[PDB]
Amino acid sequence: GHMNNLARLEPEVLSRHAISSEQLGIWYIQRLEPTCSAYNMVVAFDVKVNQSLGNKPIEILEAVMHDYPLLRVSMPANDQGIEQLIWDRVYPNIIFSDARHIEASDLTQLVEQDTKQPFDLTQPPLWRIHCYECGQNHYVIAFVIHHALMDFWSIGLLLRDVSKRFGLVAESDAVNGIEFVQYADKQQSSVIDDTDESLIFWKNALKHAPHVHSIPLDYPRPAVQQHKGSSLVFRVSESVSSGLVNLAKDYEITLFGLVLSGFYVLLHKLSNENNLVIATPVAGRLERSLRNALGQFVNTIAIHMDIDADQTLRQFTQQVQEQLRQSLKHQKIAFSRVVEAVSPKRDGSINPLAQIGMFWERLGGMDEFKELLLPIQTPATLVGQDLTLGSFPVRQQEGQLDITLEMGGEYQGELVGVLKYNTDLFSAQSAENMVQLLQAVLSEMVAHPERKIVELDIAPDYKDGIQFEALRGKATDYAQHDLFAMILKQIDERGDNHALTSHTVSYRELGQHIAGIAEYLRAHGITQGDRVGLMLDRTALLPAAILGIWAAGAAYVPLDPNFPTERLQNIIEDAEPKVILTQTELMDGLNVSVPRLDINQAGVVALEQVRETLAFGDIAYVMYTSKPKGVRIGHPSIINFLLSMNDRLQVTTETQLLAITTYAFDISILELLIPLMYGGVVHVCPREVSQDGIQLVDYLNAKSINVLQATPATWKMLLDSEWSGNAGLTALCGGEALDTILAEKLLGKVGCLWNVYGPTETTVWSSAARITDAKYIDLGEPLANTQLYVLDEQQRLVPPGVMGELWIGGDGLAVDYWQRPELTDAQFRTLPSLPNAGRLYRTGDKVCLRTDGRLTHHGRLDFQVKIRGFRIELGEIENVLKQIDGITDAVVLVKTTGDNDQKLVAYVTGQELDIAGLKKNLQIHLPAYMVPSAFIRLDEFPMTANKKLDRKAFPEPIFEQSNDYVAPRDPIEIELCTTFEQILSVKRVGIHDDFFELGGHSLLAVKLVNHLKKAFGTELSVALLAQYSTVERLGEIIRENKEIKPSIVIELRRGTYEQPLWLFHPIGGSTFCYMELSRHLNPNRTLRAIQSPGLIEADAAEVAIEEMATLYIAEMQKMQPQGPYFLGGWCFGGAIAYEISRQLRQMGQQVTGIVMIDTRAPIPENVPEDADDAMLLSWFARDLAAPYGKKLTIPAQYLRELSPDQMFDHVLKEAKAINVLPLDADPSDFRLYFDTYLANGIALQTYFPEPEDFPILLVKAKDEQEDFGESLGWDQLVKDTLTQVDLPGDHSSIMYAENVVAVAQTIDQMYPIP
Ligand SMILES: CCCCCCCCCCCCCC(=O)OC[C@H](COP(=O)(O)OCC[N+](C)(C)C)OC(=O)CCCCCCCCCCCCC
Ligand SMILES: [K+]
Repeated sequence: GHMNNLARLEPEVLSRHAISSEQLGIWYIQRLEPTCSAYNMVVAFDVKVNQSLGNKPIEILEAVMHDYPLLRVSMPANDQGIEQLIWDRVYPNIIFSDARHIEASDLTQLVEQDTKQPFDLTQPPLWRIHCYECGQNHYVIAFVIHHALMDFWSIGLLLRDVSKRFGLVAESDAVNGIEFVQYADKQQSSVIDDTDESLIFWKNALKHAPHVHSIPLDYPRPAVQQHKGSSLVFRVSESVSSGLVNLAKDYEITLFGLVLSGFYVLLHKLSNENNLVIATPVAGRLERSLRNALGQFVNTIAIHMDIDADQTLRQFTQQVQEQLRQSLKHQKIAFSRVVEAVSPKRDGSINPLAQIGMFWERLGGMDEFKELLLPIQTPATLVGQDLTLGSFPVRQQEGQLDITLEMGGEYQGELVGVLKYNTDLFSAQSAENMVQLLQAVLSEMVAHPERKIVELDIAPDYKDGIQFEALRGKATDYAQHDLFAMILKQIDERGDNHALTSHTVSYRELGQHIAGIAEYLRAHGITQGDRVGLMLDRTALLPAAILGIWAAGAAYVPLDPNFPTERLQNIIEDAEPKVILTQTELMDGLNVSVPRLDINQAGVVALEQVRETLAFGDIAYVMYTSKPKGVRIGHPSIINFLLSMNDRLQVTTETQLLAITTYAFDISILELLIPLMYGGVVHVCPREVSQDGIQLVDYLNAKSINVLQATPATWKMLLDSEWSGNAGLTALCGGEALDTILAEKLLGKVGCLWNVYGPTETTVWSSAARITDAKYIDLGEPLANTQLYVLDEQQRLVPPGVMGELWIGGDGLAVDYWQRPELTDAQFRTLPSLPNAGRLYRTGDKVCLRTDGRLTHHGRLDFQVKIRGFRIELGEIENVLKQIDGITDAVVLVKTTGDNDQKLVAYVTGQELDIAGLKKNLQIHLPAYMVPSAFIRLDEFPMTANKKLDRKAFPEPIFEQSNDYVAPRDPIEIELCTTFEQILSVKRVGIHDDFFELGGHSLLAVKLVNHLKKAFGTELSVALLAQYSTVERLGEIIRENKEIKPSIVIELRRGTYEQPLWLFHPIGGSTFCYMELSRHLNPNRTLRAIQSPGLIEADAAEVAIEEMATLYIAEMQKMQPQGPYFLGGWCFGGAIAYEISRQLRQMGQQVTGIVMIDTRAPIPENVPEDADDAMLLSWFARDLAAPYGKKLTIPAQYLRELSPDQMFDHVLKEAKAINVLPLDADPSDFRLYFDTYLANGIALQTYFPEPEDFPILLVKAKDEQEDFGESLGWDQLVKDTLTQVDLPGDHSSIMYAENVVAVAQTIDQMYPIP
């Protein structure tokens, strides 16, 4: 409309060509994900014009389109592959918008969103021009060209030429816009045999490559790649930029080589992996003939480096330059051909073989355009008589890979780069971080050339000896406070108010018990520093026992009496306690050589009589943890902890806390004490109540609780017990990781949620996160006088975004491990690399220092998250499983198998589950590499005594080592199997064989899908095949569409001989029985088989053989109009063939011969006995299973006891139970098959042809028990022209693999073909 002067008159195709291998990969990706814009190349300009421009843009447009045939190309697909068509003319797609009213920021965004509109590569043109008016005579013009059509080198050729036509540059080399076709067509003649030296090179270079890199992501990887990306432009300082150039000269290497080396070093530091792959596009125009040619010539190569951290940067840089040099020798091999040869596991979440890229592009002979083509704004212009070009930067080609580094440009001394990153994996903050780290590697390279890759520290120099200021907790005097005095004050003040709920104990009464228990212990030998075993039931005496023991100056050792006796004995022996303080009932419980004291015998004593006596000792307790380790905790740590916790909890008089945690778990310390410090109430929860969800829901609703701390296990128990929630309740969750699912459930049930963390060695908790949103979970903020550090294996502070060991410093630290000084000395140290951080504790926990400043937990360095060369985030798998309806919990582990091989196992619990159903679900929701190899149902996940998941105690999995051959079960699976077989050249394909594992690859998938579209009458995508890639899975998808219309002809083999062999269905109406036969027939003979229409449309089965034959003959004459004909059938198929022959004579066609395999002649003697409906079903059930070598025996007598509907359900259910029908077959499906069966029966029952001679081969199953005569009765129909051959097998088994080979041979020897 801004462009009336064109008119659309309708185009014709000039010529048809092949696409190149360099085009195939891009093309494929665009079909695979049609909303993809990642390959939309965009060059854009500010354009200011003078009036003398006139009509030149349209005139020049028309001239260019005419001169360069490439610009008139489309790339449609057929079943023989992918083509390029040159159209005689294309209507240009030129969009023109008013942008006078739009702010600059917004205008950029507009143009970015406009140019990302996707192309359909099958419909021309494959390029667009987007125009925007910005003011009078002032425009922005953006040219968009899909990379499947041409590369950037081509852009420059085109840019320079069109600029000359416009009067902007003085001269331009001639451009060839027709050579791309010759190139592609010649390439189609070439072979590239599996024996090619270049192909072998790549096959070896990438054999040990990991499936995926192990760079920590900010988000979980989506199951199917969406090609969303973003871009971060950076600049290298002029200092370093110069250094790099000089450092390049100080080696053999190129500048490209140097920066690539820097990039590997970077990814090595970020992932701590030695095996890294980086993709690098090459220009691809080695022949001088191709320098001026438009087209897509760029080829990806994958460089897999094995990093040796011991190498110096000099040495390693040289190592890369050399592997680069060798690799460029073999660059002729297309990336798609390399992926075909290496044959990695196809996975829709990642680009195959490489997910990291580096492009280094500098065009030559484009000096005038240098600054215009940079990714930054520049005031430089190109001024012509009629117009003026200026910069206009546009984000473009985003989301090709996980990460792409783009370099090559320079401005005012500084190298200019663009880091492109996938925004479903990385945050903007992480991109910024990667750039800052690259900056660092490059700097450290020029400054210290000889430094070893391990010795190299990329980390920022941290200012006040910490990674983030958040990681240092508030400095306070809390550790110098007096816990006892605080509690005494509350006793003196709170008086007769409640303190403990078992009957209720007042604060005054509590003080009396403290005193009486302290005096009991003193009076019986307990002195300051002694260790006192504590073996109690959860009563109100429990808090009092703790404080009593403390007041006598002793430390307690928790001996929870519900724990197993062997465990308690091991503690007794290591701790060597002075006495065991227990209760009456338990005095004889353990046979131990240690004095016992009954706490009930302790008097009650007025506090005023023994307060002069009472004072805490140095050590508060020895808490045992998994050989037994006793962690000795001092009272300064405890009070530091408690006070720190109070800042967050603000405990008051109205506080009512439900204590549920065993006192043999240190976290119980918080539950049993902190309300007593402030005048509130401790509800000591009986153990039987806290292990029963319904009983705990009732205790909660009753006692008006407002603080509850518990491990996830307990919280899960509560939510799974229909708990109503409390909006005034403050919840604490600790001991194990908090998953997002539990978090959201909790957030809607409680008023405040803390995720809280810390090893026993740094006193209960050490960090704490106020969780407000389930999407944002971390270890949170450090407590008072606590410092968190994330270290590597050399104990240096890691860079942000990197994983390491969490070390903890400050006032929380334990005194030691009880009488284990060497262990104590190794786990509690000061470090030279942190000389001001004091004593620190080594947690053995794996933690990530986020770019955010947050810490996330991945914990326990000792566990192998490492699989086939990469690492897994097990919890992401666990989250997807928990989101299934039915599933209640899930745990995923890595286990070892056979050789040095690792596999994933998923354990699940729930009220109602389907295991195969799980596999299917995760496959569509997870990246392929995160889908478990085994699924095990459990009733109850094994717990520890602390109430944590006991991962060591899950039963070991027994992995399937192979997948069972299963034959296709209905017409849909028969058609897919034959199609898989035929297209892959695999003899026999089972419904669980994977297309790509069987040797299939991306081009084949395009061919396959285009065939399936024709065969079924519907639209399928390569996306559907990628994700449903077994016959079973794809068959379920196709089966869902009730509007599919299969042909009744299935082509089992396309041969090279003129005459096909036609095969006709037996009684059941299906072609299944000819598949195995077809595998052994001479492959040069076309074979076609005909199923009954009855199998696809209701009531469509013919009931008269005469009518059946006419119908089929018409179907035959569409593919083979004239004879001679060649016909055959197994069983009843033979009889159809006979009648078809009889009719072909009548119309003058000749019959070459008939193949009849154990066909009972159509004569009265051979008609089956009369059957009632039950018997017919019983027969049908049997004849359903026999083609698969299975007996299915449903006695007629059993069926007669049921209603007719029950009958059909019973047979359907049974047939499924032995896998001769699909599980998703419904009763109506079953009616089609039974009705077809009945129809053929009636047809048989009414067919009695007069004798007629045809040339016949009758193959008789010689082991068939049932007597039908020497010739199955054919001696009464055929006189002179019948040849008989007796072969092993019975009426069914003659067609099974073992016996059917001899049948094929007989057919081939009787009816030879040249
Ligand atoms: C993919 C390869 C294709 C190569 C084709 C060559 C480029 C041809 C430019 C096509 C743009 C034509 C669209 C167009 O008509 O734009 C309209 C504007 C304003 O026109 P309008 O306001 O309609 O003027 C009417 C004047 N009247 C009534 C008195 C006749 O007029 C303009 O804004 C014209 C701006 C021209 C910018 C030329 C820039 C040259 C470098 C291009 C290099 C790109 C190759 C990669
Ligand atoms: K620019």
